[PDB]
Amino acid sequence: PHRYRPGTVALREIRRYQKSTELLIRKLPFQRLVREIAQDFKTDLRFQSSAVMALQEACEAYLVGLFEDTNLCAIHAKRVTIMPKDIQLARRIRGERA
Amino acid sequence: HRYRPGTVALREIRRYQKSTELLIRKLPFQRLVREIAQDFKTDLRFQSSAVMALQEACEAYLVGLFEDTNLCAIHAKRVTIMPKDIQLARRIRGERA
Amino acid sequence: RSRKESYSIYVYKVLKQVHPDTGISSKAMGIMNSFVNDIFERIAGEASRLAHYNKRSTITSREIQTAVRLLLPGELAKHAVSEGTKAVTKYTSAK
Amino acid sequence: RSRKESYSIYVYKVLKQVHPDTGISSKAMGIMNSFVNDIFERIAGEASRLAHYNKRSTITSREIQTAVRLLLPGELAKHAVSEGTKAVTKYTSAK
Amino acid sequence: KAKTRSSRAGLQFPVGRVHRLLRKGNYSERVGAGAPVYLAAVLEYLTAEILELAGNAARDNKKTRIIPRHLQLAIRNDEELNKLLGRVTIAQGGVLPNIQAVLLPK
Amino acid sequence: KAKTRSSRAGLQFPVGRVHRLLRKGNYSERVGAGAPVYLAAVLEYLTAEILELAGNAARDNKKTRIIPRHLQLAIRNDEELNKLLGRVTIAQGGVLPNIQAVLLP
Amino acid sequence: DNIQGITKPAIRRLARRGGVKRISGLIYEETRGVLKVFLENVIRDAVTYTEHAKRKTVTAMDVVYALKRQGRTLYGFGG
Amino acid sequence: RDNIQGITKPAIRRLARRGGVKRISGLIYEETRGVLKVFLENVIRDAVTYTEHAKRKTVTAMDVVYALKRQGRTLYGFGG
DNA sequence: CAAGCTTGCACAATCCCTGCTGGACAATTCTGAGTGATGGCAGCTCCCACCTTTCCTTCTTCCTTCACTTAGACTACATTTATTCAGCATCTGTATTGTTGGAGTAAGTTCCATGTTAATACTCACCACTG
DNA sequence: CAGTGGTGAGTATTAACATGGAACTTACTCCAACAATACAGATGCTGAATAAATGTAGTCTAAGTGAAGGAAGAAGGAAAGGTGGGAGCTGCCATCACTCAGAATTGTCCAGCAGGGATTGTGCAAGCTTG
Repeated sequence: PHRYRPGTVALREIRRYQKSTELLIRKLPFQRLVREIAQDFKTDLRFQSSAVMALQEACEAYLVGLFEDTNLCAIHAKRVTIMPKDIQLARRIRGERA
Repeated sequence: HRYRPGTVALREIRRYQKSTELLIRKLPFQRLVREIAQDFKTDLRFQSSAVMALQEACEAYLVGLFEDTNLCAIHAKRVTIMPKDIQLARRIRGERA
Repeated sequence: RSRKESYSIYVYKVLKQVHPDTGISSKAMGIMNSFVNDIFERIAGEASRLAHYNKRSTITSREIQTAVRLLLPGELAKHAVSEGTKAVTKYTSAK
Repeated sequence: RSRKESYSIYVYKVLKQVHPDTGISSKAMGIMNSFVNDIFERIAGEASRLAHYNKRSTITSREIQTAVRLLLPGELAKHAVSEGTKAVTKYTSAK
Repeated sequence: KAKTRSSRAGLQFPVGRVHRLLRKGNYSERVGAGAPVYLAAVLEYLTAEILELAGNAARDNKKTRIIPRHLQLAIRNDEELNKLLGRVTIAQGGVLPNIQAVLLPK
Repeated sequence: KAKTRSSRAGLQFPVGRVHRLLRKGNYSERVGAGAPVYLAAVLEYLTAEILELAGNAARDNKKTRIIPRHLQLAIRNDEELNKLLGRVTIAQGGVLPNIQAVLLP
Repeated sequence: DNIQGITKPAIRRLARRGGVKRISGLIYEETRGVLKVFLENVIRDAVTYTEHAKRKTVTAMDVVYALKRQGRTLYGFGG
Repeated sequence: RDNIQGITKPAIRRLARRGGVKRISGLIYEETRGVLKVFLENVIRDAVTYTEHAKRKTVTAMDVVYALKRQGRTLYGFGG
């Protein structure tokens, strides 16, 4: 039948998700993660729905920007794949450590 | 005799990381500062403390920038730092605005 | 049962002034409120620091002008300064 | 002539309380004046914004406490909160 | 017999509300009379500029309602406005269409 | 009769000066009574920690006097003062002596 | 953990939005760690603001203030 | 006019050594001079703005410190 | 150059959602004493730009010599594309505590102005850490 | 072998403390509307596990080239001075612009009602891609 060459649907997804605006992590697992992280600070802590949505928007935008910097790091090393060391380099040059 | 290429480089690295004085010469930097300033507003006067402060700022900025450039170069599996590494450090760092 | 502050009415008026046929979402009007509030706070805080630096006790339009020159980029700063100066001139010559 | 203002005597005092055999330069003294001024400004601005959020009108010790928690990292925040609580308790108990 | 200061300056932003916000928000213990006029003019100018760019980016995509995506587009595509809002995350706006030419097929 | 608020608080920083600065720094209308005490205690703790670390560094250099370089070593060699002061540049303080592994021969 | 609720396809779609064309298999754990650290910081500061509010429901204002404190100003959630 | 060349190649090498840089290309020096010039442009522009506000002709160290705190690179030891 | 899987492009019909009016009321605006912050002027120090002079610490070429970047070869890992099947997100729905606002009272608390000392900044003189 | 730069008395300044008298911020209930957990069920996108192929990353080897390192000749910068001198910093003197303080009045903002924009699906156009 039909088998697209490796990479072309990657470009298709790139174009789609750079054309879209909606969030890219399912709402409920992120809500669970937020509440789990909050429980380490104070108990019986209730969240506004807008609070969880703001946290999700923030985390998504942060991860997107970090991925763009990681991709520039990977292109620098003449690769096309992103690697954990690329993330580490980006987060060191940005400062997001210590 | 002749030192191998790399021993003098590391000796310089250790020495200049040990010391704390201003690696640029005072007067040429001051002339540069003054020409930039006059390109902003004409016939400004400065303060010796102000030009010294500008030199401290600029050298700290450039030392940090070269540290980031070295990180980029080592990432690209090199030891030679090239302008593309400075450009990558600046772009990731956030100076492309 | 309380009232709430917003810039929505005036943003809408300016939008009708610059694009009389296009409306605006509610999410976008919230965004415009946040943007106006942020820029207001940036400019006011910078002017306050300017006032403390010179040991003055007043934000005049001059501290606002210097804060705009400090905070906005080149052409944006020039146009904003001209807009503000013309607005103040129109304000003064009308009693 | 005029008088200038700094924390030189007090930095000197604390240094003597932690290193009786150690003296301090003058350039380092200016550095520590700048550091103290910067930290004071950070905590004061954070407490101002904290009160302005909660529609209060007073910087109490609680605003400074929350600002010290916000600005400083973990162990520094813990020990700074302990020091502040100790000092305010002694001050109240001596009033 | 009361002409509002917004009209007296020919502005659409509230000069009086801005003056009150300046007085409450304790920036200095005394606030000049040209400060609110100037600040309202500046805020209304910047609002108008972003709204013009967003209206252009909405008419571009065959729409009559500006949404957060259009504000993201109008900001990230302008050099000055993207420099003013470099560290500003806009909700439900996405990113600019951008693919590195290295990753494309030859 | 008169006793300073610093001695009463058991402090070394001036509670009165800090109270004046808060009252004139334009942070709100009213400033509570325990606020300057709390703030001066925090400032004295922070300066005490930096002084401790810098004095240890100066002794490690066999120098009786603290210079900017010692402050730089005290800051950048700690894990939390480095975070609190990561965007701060110390004048004439130099940089920590570090060389990357690969650049070593 | 619930940190695994950020699935592989979610991180892959996020990488897609950022222009990434090919993703190693060890990206996912590292990205989960980065995301958890960022969330830790932001929720720590948000809960701090909530506690100073004498409250126990974390409003969107507390989140926006924590993010602005972190230098990551957010628009569209009031104020 | 054109005093930027006074930032000689040995100066850039010394800065690089303090930054832990082992080998340096010859194309660095131009990029480094451009980077330094733009950084100085920003800082001196803000410092001169501060000086103009105070209706002065001298650019003291206070203006430099304030303008460096604006850019996000606060400096300790010249007051402020 | 034919055949595929993906996307853009055009209609039908909703749904909800941004317009749109309209009473209520807080917040602006007008006006007038009251007043203190801020221009405006003189005068003074003082540090800032300009100039002269050796004395060398740096800079600049220049060769040359080697280590390091880069280009091509080439394998296997390793990511990718599609598939199929549970399975967990989702979307209303509904009750339920609980928690946040909003009023009304009441008093600690802070401001405020005054009088007075005691802490500081600064000024002369003086030796000990630092080259 | 050295000395410029951290430190003792005295002293004028001033601002912090003491102390007593008013507004006023908030704390402290008390109550009463949203509204965020909490199940809970139908449904249905979607992710997770897997096989196949293929196409990148990593390792290698070899030219080549370009950067460092040392050698000598200039060479500007700096370090010490003097010295004019324009500007910042003070203090006095108005004086006018900002602040309360109290009535009118109206701009705006929740709360209810409606036309229309995106929207969601249903089907052509087409269209790049893979062979």
